[PDB]
Amino acid sequence: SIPMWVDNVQCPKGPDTLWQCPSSPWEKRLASPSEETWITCDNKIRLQEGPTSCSGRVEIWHGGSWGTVCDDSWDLDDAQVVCQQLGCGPALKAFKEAEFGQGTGPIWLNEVKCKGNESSLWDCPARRWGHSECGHKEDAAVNCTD
Amino acid sequence: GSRCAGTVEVEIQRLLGKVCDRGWGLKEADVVCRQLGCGSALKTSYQVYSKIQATNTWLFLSSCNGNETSLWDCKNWQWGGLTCDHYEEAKITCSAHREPRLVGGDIPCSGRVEVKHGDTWGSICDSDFSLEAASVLCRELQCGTVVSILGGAHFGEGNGQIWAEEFQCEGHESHLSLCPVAPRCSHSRDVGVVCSRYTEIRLVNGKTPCEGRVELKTLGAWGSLCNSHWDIEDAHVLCQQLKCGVALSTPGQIWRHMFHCTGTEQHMGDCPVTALGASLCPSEQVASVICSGNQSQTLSS
Amino acid sequence: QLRLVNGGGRCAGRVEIYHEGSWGTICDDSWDLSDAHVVCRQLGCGEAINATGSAHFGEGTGPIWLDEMKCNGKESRIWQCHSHGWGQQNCRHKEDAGVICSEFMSLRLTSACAGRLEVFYNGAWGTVGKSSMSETTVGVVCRQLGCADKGKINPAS
Ligand SMILES: *[C@@H]1O[C@H](CO)[C@@H](O)[C@H](O)[C@H]1NC(C)=O
Ligand SMILES: *[C@@H]1O[C@H](CO)[C@@H](O)[C@H](O)[C@H]1NC(C)=O
Ligand SMILES: [Ca+2]
Ligand SMILES: [Ca+2]
Ligand SMILES: [Ca+2]
Ligand SMILES: [Ca+2]
Ligand SMILES: [Ca+2]
Repeated sequence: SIPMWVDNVQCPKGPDTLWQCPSSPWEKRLASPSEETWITCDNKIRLQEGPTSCSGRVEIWHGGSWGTVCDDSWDLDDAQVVCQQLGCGPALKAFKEAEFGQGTGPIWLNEVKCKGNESSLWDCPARRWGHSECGHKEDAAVNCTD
Repeated sequence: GSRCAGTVEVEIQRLLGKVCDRGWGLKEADVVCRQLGCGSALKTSYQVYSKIQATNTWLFLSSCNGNETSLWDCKNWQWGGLTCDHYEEAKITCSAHREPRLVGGDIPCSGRVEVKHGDTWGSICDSDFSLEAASVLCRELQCGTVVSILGGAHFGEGNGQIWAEEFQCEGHESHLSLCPVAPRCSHSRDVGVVCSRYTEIRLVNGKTPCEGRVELKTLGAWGSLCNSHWDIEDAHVLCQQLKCGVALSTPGQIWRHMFHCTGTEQHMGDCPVTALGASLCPSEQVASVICSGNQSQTLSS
Repeated sequence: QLRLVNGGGRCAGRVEIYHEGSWGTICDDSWDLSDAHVVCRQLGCGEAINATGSAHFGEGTGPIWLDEMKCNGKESRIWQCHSHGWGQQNCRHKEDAGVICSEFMSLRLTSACAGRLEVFYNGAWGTVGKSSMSETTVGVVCRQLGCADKGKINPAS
């Protein structure tokens, strides 16, 4: 087990780091798993409006907004990276032309030159998080193994 | 494309005309903006959206001090009688051309983006606002750097007219007016931004507005920050933020925020702050600051 | 233009369409025998026997600009179908489309390259007549199969 450091953490609106959230003082005490904190966050990469879990349009999170990746040079290598980051099987198809509907929010990624072996889509060399003229009709989509 | 930008046009007894830009410094542009009620002039140019008919006559300004309440009060201005041969019209773009604001946010420097198009405020669709546009927005409102852009009407939906303009900000612009914008949504997709100056720190219980006990507001409650880690560098930044110059000495509930200012920060939002796990603090041992009160006074290394 | 590459003949291999100064292959998506009848009749190879795909005839290097083929079969041009667009790749060379036509012709010897002469036409294998079989024809067969320059006629075994 691991001793508990801090408790009663109350993050206000505006800080993006836990260090700026006021709370009870640091104390070294033994804590049972009942009062320990377990958090299951949703990864930045996700697919929406798909028949299965690992199918649908590709959406990423950056700067507090759920953006969408444009289908510029969106080949199977990019889909291989996306499916691997999602944690399911290898990609089956890399759809284009907003196959699974129009995405919401802005567009962060376009012309992603993934090599098919990147651990995450953020390691792919491309113009990232803005400076994109793509519309929502050009939203990329991914179809992975069930 | 707005009432505070474009080529200036002068009408005297119902006559079309403009102003020749001879000696058209920023002072005369500021005077024009002041008489027009559009803030302060920024750039002697504009993004062309409409066309103004050419006119034979011109308005010539010899010299204006800059503090004049109107162009007509400037000394020795000549209307007609000369020709704008080698010069052009006095193009201008005042600030309120794109005057933004943040509303619907509990903390100071966050809220739904609402850019005013001269007179009418309006929301912006989340797809027509990038990181560079948000960064300029936080900079213009002296709110530091941008933390996040929250789409889908995070701060609620603002009634009004949604602008279809898309800001092509480079990122280094000092105002949204200077940004090139490309005109061409729904209120459920209103864009909101969160800047980095969320501190909301003030001085309370002082004989002078530039003096008193340090109080800070987080979690929606004003509290009395104490001097466990309130060094003189922290006090220097607080006085600088409050436009009180520099600090001199440091004599609800108690917030335990630890401010790690280096002294050169212009606001508390820029200062690295650590509040997690901070130890308790004696009630009688609280933070306070006496500022110099001279805005001209500045710190030194 | 139009051509077939790496199929062992003129009427088999990956379908290649030439435009904009380059040769490209089809995505194979919805690549039915009806879509193969038009490509085979364009070359004059008659009807189509197989409509292969998934790089059955190899990995085709070159941009892909033809996907989602819905040819009805009656038409006589590959580009006249319901093409998704001139450049809508959205696919990979590992899913390259290839066809086999009726007039695709192949040869082999069955019994390495000593045995009965078999010719593959119209999707079926069959022997070749021994009448008027000169030494030049046997030499052409052996050179074609790539295992000799000449040959000899043998009785049936
Ligand atoms: C993903 O691909 C498989 C086979 O390639 C297909 O059966 C399935 O329908 C696809 N998923 C879609 C189109 O959502
Ligand atoms: C082609 O189709 C025929 C039946 O029409 C079949 O017997 C043959 O195995 C097929 N060949 C290939 C390579 O698909
Ligand atoms: Ca790619
Ligand atoms: Ca300090
Ligand atoms: Ca396919
Ligand atoms: Ca396809
Ligand atoms: Ca078909």
